[PDB]
Parts: sequence; C-alpha cells; structure tokens
Amino acid sequence: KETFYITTPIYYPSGNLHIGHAYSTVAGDVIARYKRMQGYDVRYLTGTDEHGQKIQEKAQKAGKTEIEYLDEMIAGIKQLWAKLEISNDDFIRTTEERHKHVVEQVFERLLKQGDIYLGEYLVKEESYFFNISKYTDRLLEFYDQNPDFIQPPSRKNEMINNFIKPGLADLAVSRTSFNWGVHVPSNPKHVVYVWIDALVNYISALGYLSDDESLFNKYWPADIHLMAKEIVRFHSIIWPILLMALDLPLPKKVFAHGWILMKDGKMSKSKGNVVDPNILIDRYGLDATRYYLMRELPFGSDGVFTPEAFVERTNFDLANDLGNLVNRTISMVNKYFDGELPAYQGPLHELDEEMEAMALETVKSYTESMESLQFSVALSTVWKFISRTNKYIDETTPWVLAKDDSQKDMLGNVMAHLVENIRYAAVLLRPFLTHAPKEIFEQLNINNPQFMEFSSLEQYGVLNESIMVTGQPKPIFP
Ligand SMILES: CNC(=O)c1ccc2c(c1)nc(-c1ccc(Br)c(O)c1)n2[C@@H](CNC(=O)OCc1ccccc1)c1ccc(OC)c(OC)c1
Ligand SMILES: Nc1ncnc2c1ncn2[C@@H]1O[C@H](COP(=O)(O)OP(=O)(O)OP(=O)(O)O)[C@@H](O)[C@H]1O
Repeated sequence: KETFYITTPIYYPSGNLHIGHAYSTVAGDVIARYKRMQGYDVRYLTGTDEHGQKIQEKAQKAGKTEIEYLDEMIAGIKQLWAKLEISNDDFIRTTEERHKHVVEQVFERLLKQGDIYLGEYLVKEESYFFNISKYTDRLLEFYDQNPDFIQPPSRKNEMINNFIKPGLADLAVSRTSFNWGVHVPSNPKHVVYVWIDALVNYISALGYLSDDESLFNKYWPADIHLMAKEIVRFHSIIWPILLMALDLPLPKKVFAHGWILMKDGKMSKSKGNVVDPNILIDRYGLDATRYYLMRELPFGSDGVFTPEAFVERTNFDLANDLGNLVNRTISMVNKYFDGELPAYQGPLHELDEEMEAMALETVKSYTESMESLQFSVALSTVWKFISRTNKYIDETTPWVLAKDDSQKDMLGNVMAHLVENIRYAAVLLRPFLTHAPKEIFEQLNINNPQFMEFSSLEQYGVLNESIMVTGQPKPIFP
C-alpha cells in the first residue's frame, strides 16, 4: 500500500477549542477517511502546543501545575475528537519526552553546524539566531519544481513577494525571559521558542531520532499539512528551511483553508464569538456538525456560521433531502413488495439511462473535487444526485404503478434504482458522515462491506439478487 500522511496544526490550549479548530480536524479526517477508502496506508496526526509563558500563566491562575493544567485541557480536547469521531492515529504533545528529545537534538545540531549563533534581540533579551537567508535560492528553486506546493496557489506568490523578496532576516529561535519550555542543553537559561518547538511535532511523533524510526521512514514526507491561512509562512518558509538544515525531505503540499466567520468576522477566543462544538453535537447530532463545517467553507475562501444557516443546512439537506428519500423508499418497498426489494435487472424505465450515467458522473466529479481539496463542491454535487433521486420518485409515481399488476416489473425497477441511488450517496458520504451511511446500510440490509467501498460504484446496479429491507424503519438523523 502507498502511504499517505496528513496533519493538522498543533493547537494552543490557552482556552477551550471552538468550531474553528473543529473545522481543521474534521477536514483532516475527511481526507484521511477518503484516502483509506482509496486503499492508502494512512497516518493522521493532530496535537497540542503546550509550551510558552502563556500556558504557565493559565496553570498558575487555575491553581495547578503546568502538566496538571495541560492534562485536563488535553483530556477535554481528546474527548472532543472522540466525540467528533476523528480517526487520528496518534496525538502529539510537546510536553512528551519523544518530542522534547527531538527539539533538543535538532537545536544542538543547528548549533554545531553554525546555523544558530548567540546574540541579542522595548523587547530586549538574549536569543539564539537562525541564519535562514542562505537557504533562499534553494527554497525558491523548490517552489519552481513544485508549483502545487502551496494551496491555494494564490498564497505562494504572496510568500515570495511579502517575506522572501525583502529578504529573510535571521530568525530569533530562543528566549531567556520565560522558563516553561524546552531548555537548550548547551545553554539552559535559553528556552527553545515556538518556531522549532511547534514545527518538529510532525516528525517527532513519527519517532525521528529515536531508536525506532519506522513510522518516520514509512510516512515522512507529509503529503499534506493543513492549517488556517495565518500560519502558512511558518509552514511554507521556515519549516522547509529547517528541513533543509537537517537534510530532510520537504513536505509535498501545504493547504491553507479559510476561516469560519461569525457575524463580527473570524471565530476566535479573543473576539468572544465562540461556538462550542460540544453544544452543536449534543443538540443536533454529530453528522449535522460535521456536515455544516465541510459544506460551508469553500476552497480559497472564508465562510460564515449563523444559527439560522445551521438549522437550515441540517434540516433541508440531511433530514429532508437524504432523510425523507430513505424513508420514502423503504416505505414503498415494505408496502408494495412486503419488504422484498426486487433485484436490479437494467435501465428498464426511460429515465434510467441518464440517471445511471448521472450516478457515474457524480462519482467522477466528486473524485475531482476531493482530489483538488474542494470539499463543499464535492458535497453539493452529491446533493444534486440526492435531489434528483427524490425527483425520480415524483416523475415515476410508484403508487400509480402499484395499482397495475402488469407494471409490477417496472415498479420493481423503480425501487431498485432508488436503493442503488441511495447506495451511491451513502458510499460517497462515508468520509464526511460517520453515522448516517452506516444507518442507511443497516436499514437497507447491506451487511457485506463490499457494497460500502468506492470500487463498488464503478458499474451501476450491483444488487442482482432480491434482498429484504428493514420492516421497522427509523429516522436516520440526528
Ligand atoms: C492571546 N493569546 C496569546 O497571548 C498567545 C497566543 C499564541 C501563543 C502564545 C500566547 N504563547 C505562545 C508560545 C510561546 C512560546 C512557545 Br516555546 C510556545 O510553544 C508557544 N504562542 C504560540 C502558539 N503556537 C501556535 O499557534 O502554534 C501553531 C503552530 C502549529 C504547528 C506548527 C507551527 C506552528 C505562538 C507564538 C508566536 C506566534 O507567531 C508570532 C504564533 O502564531 C501562530 C503562535
Ligand atoms: N476560525 C477558524 N477558522 C478556521 N480554522 C481555525 C479557526 N480558528 C482556529 N482554527 C484552526 O486552529 C489553528 C490555530 O488557530 P488560532 O491560533 O487562530 O486560534 P485561536 O484559539 O482562536 O486564537 P486566538 O484567540 O489567540 O486568536 C488554525 O491554523 C486552524 O487550523
């Protein structure tokens, strides 16, 4: 199996996480689940940045030690990801010795190589300085040879113009004004600053410089680092320069999605425009929360949350469009055939030829959207197919057909096409929604996991034997 390595940024637990953080982790999970469905050996990482004066200050104010405070915050963050059914293979913490060892070794290496020198940085304090300008041509050469490195492509030309063209100043990579962080082994009054400390989580979590580097040699380089747009230059400039200084392979892609806005702009702990994901999940369910996030933030753009948009998106798309379609279909199979779904024979009805083609066009277009990080376009395309399936009930009028015994075969064809249309949608929604597809597969009585995979969508009409649907249907949402 080809490997695929995906990461979110490590988040700062100076306060509780809100749906902005949730977006990145769900988006990372959508990509991870999608890539596992394509047959990749996937590793998916997330974590926490646990150092700096600010974390020590929060712990003191809470009347706790730094790790005591951090363990409670991280417990809540882990609980949240377990609630969101995030499929992360590991959780990296910068307080862990596996991480601290790498920060220590990397800082001492750069010191030995002459990359780092002692100096002074009113903000007036001593710091080690990283000579990054000597990697400039190498970085710009790498951009030329990897034109899809920054996503969206717009932000690459901002990097070069705003930060590189003026010239990369020597980066201050340590401080002496705080003590909560990784102390430099050579010179312990210095503490490693955020730049080296936070960035190396992506490789420290894979056991880089440990006695077992198997995860590192299997998964590095990262296929995709995802983030919000404001930490892209860390990741586009400083990160590959550090990787050059360590003679390490650079990541393939950095994706910088937009922000989840509120009425007053960016969702943030400091604007007091926070929506707690726990609340949305507890009231409206997991799928509604996951769906809203991925559907409402387009590629290369920002999106806005309002309570009115949320319930609209939840009720119209999930509960009505997909939800009624499933109930309508299972009702009719139970009423006209006593729960026995007739086997698919072929495109018997006149609309079936184009609807079957539409199903395959839906899969192909979905694939293109997913491969180009256009998640909202992928979802909207699946909903056009769901809408058309509801419309196919209205066009065919199965209740009229059920009165003529001569049209029993045609009526069975219509039932089969609804269930197969539903099946196509359920397979395609598996990366996004973790409850509804499984609920749909169980209610239609698809136990075999061969019906739930992407390769089962290559040819329309996989059910040639008659099967029995559920006699006691239920709502799929919340
Ligand atoms: C209102 N909040 C505040 O006062 C605050 C806000 C953030 C604060 C903070 C205090 N203290 C720190 C801090 C200080 C020293 C050490 Br050692 C450390 O580990 C953290 N930060 C960090 C938070 N880390 C973070 O967001 O990691 C993202 C990331 C993930 C993966 C790879 C790379 C980067 C911070 C510091 C400087 C920044 O840029 C100038 C910055 O911009 C993103 C963030
Ligand atoms: N509004 C948001 N939209 C999208 N992603 C976000 C948002 N808020 C946080 N994130 C995710 O978390 C990462 C770090 O976010 P950031 O430091 O801006 O959040 P914060 O907790 O709101 O900070 P602060 O209140 O100090 O400004 C981003 O790179 C992104 O992965």
